[PDB]
Amino acid sequence: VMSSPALPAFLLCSTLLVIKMYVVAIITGQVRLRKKAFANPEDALRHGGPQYCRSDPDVERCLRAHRNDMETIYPFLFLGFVYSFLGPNPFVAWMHFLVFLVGRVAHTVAYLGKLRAPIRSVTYTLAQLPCASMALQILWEAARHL
Amino acid sequence: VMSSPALPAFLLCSTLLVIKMYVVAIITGQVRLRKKAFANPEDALRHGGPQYCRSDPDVERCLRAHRNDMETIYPFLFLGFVYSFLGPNPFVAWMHFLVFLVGRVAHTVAYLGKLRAPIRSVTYTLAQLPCASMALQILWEAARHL
Amino acid sequence: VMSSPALPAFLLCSTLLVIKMYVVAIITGQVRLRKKAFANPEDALRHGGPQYCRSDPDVERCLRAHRNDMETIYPFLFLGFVYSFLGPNPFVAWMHFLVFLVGRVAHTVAYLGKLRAPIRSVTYTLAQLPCASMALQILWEAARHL
Ligand SMILES: Fc1cccc(Cl)c1-c1nc(Br)c(-c2ccc(C#Cc3ccc(C(F)(F)F)cc3)nc2)[nH]1
Ligand SMILES: Fc1cccc(Cl)c1-c1nc(Br)c(-c2ccc(C#Cc3ccc(C(F)(F)F)cc3)nc2)[nH]1
Ligand SMILES: Fc1cccc(Cl)c1-c1nc(Br)c(-c2ccc(C#Cc3ccc(C(F)(F)F)cc3)nc2)[nH]1
Ligand SMILES: CCCCCCCCO[C@@H]1O[C@H](CO)[C@@H](O)[C@H](O)[C@H]1O
Ligand SMILES: CCCCCCCCO[C@@H]1O[C@H](CO)[C@@H](O)[C@H](O)[C@H]1O
Ligand SMILES: CCCCCCCCO[C@@H]1O[C@H](CO)[C@@H](O)[C@H](O)[C@H]1O
Ligand SMILES: CCCCCCCCO[C@@H]1O[C@H](CO)[C@@H](O)[C@H](O)[C@H]1O
Ligand SMILES: CCCCCCCCO[C@@H]1O[C@H](CO)[C@@H](O)[C@H](O)[C@H]1O
Ligand SMILES: CCCCCCCCO[C@@H]1O[C@H](CO)[C@@H](O)[C@H](O)[C@H]1O
Ligand SMILES: N[C@@H](CCC(=O)N[C@@H](CS)C(=O)NCC(=O)O)C(=O)O
Ligand SMILES: N[C@@H](CCC(=O)N[C@@H](CS)C(=O)NCC(=O)O)C(=O)O
Ligand SMILES: N[C@@H](CCC(=O)N[C@@H](CS)C(=O)NCC(=O)O)C(=O)O
Repeated sequence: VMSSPALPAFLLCSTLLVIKMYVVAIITGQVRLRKKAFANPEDALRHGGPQYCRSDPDVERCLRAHRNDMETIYPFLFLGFVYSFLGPNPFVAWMHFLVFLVGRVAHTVAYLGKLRAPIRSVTYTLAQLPCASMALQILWEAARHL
Repeated sequence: VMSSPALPAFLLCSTLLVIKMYVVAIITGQVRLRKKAFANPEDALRHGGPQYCRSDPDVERCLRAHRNDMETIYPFLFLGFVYSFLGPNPFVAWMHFLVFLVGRVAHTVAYLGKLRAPIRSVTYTLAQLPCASMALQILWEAARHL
Repeated sequence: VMSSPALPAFLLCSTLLVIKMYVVAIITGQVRLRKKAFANPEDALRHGGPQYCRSDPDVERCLRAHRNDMETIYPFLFLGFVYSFLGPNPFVAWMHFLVFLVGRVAHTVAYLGKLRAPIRSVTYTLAQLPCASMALQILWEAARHL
């Protein structure tokens, strides 16, 4: 973990976000059980009958939050890892990772909590900023080593 | 690949799981063709007419299996890679990777094979256990190097 | 970035593809706004009323393109990174990465541009070829170091 000064901070933030995604998955299952809304007939028959194989708006919302996480957190896992080895200023790197972590946690809260628009959208944009920044820096480093 | 004793086992299991995901993608395409159920009008017109731009329960099932793979296998690719470099006991590491591999292969079999509930759900939980374990260990390593 | 001769080319192609995914996300948002088709009631109420919480075929198409990217580009991020450290011929490695990059950019153009079938499908197959190749090579390297 000491292979570069920014790496521990990256690994802390990334792993917290992976755990946060696992939390969303758990919540999704709990909502399916509570609302009796299952995607598979075999699940529905286990949990009350075939009429419970149905969509539910809260379940769909959970799925959207989880999908948005996959669209954003997964690229961060790649970009942040690579960026950690490019010798960025440690404090600047810390700020990139912290902005992403705070933005993404806020995003899930805003999504699952049904907060008014554009609160969720703002948190999405906020978290994308450090990702865009890291992507550009990686582009320059890669291009210049060709 | 010899940069840490656990790494070869990790790379074997991870790559098999990526290949397994590719298999799911291939199956999905085959089901679309067999059931004549396409997501795009251009595809439908190529394969029999506009009435074949339609949903199908078997196609939707394939998509759910593939999505669940992305929700679980992708985090494993990150966590298992990092975990491999934290000097875990080689046999303990092997068991983490093997439980994930077996659990995930079983999950796809249970999903696509339409096995009774909660067989699929149990395999999901089983495979998440080593991921949770690795995530916590990474958290501790990262936090302590801050 | 100089830890292996193929790594800079990999990092260039991967980061361009991550940026390309961000472009798809931006396009998706623009289409939602233009077509007034939102997934969340809170979004719809901010942007004209509850009747705009609705599906739209162009939005759904954008989501499919983005999902297919996650199904293919994310595994490439893993496979290409590992493959870069296995000492492949630099030119051969370059060709693997370039075929994937060109295939995937073409895929998004074919998908969002609604090009006739099977143009999109061909680009998908084309880009999967270097991924399959890298996966097999990693399997052999991992297996032989067990
Ligand atoms: F585009 C959409 C498609 C579908 C559904 C919705 Cl709800 C929308 C949507 N409506 C609005 Br109004 C926004 C919006 C509004 C504002 C910002 C920012 C921002 C931002 C500005 C500055 C910073 C900072 F602090 F870094 F400088 C951060 C975020 N993002 C997004 N998005
Ligand atoms: F929650 C849901 C939401 C939607 C649809 C469904 Cl079908 C469900 C659902 N119904 C049941 Br009953 C389960 C369930 C039941 C059991 C276990 C375990 C487990 C487990 C226990 C011990 C181990 C071991 F071996 F490591 F100790 C492994 C797995 N997981 C899940 N899930
Ligand atoms: F299977 C489907 C399911 C759902 C919807 C659709 Cl639209 C389809 C589908 N219909 C056709 Br016809 C194809 C198709 C046709 C051709 C190739 C290739 C290829 C290929 C061959 C050689 C190379 C090369 F250059 F490397 F040698 C590359 C790609 N892929 C796919 N796919
Ligand atoms: C990491 C996971 C974060 C979970 C945050 C969940 C926030 C839920 O918050 C709740 O949401 C409800 C709407 O769903 C509202 O009715 C409640 O007022 C609100 O407290
Ligand atoms: C909303 C889209 C705006 C793009 C986000 C701004 C990203 C800024 O990113 C910056 O780019 C500079 C030039 O490449 C680099 O020198 C900096 O290191 C980098 O932080
Ligand atoms: C890695 C990919 C694993 C593919 C496992 C496919 C298991 C399919 O198995 C089949 O499923 C059918 C229901 O779909 C059942 O009707 C059949 O009895 C069963 O044999
Ligand atoms: C279903 C949710 C239960 C969580 C899964 C159990 C994970 C146990 O994981 C364990 O955690 C310990 C304390 O952090 C560590 O010392 C061990 O190395 C680790 O294996
Ligand atoms: C990286 C992102 C690539 C974006 C490529 C967008 C291609 C859009 O291309 C447009 O598509 C329309 C159908 O949607 C057609 O009607 C137009 O003829 C075509 O120019
Ligand atoms: C459409 C499915 C066809 C599979 C794609 C072909 C992948 C070829 O991949 C090749 O495999 C050889 C044997 O493992 C290796 O020696 C080569 O290094 C590798 O490039
Ligand atoms: N797949 C996204 C692409 C754009 C995006 O990520 N938008 C942000 C800001 S509005 C978001 O929070 N989307 C909600 C979601 O993905 O469900 C979508 O459909 O909205
Ligand atoms: N996205 C998941 C979140 C929870 C989850 O992954 N559940 C496991 C155990 S029930 C599963 O196999 N889900 C089936 C699926 O994702 O389609 C869901 O909708 O179920
Ligand atoms: N999830 C895919 C699995 C197979 C696949 O990726 N097919 C390619 C070639 S036809 C594709 O472009 N799919 C379009 C899509 O994923 O929406 C699907 O439903 O089609």
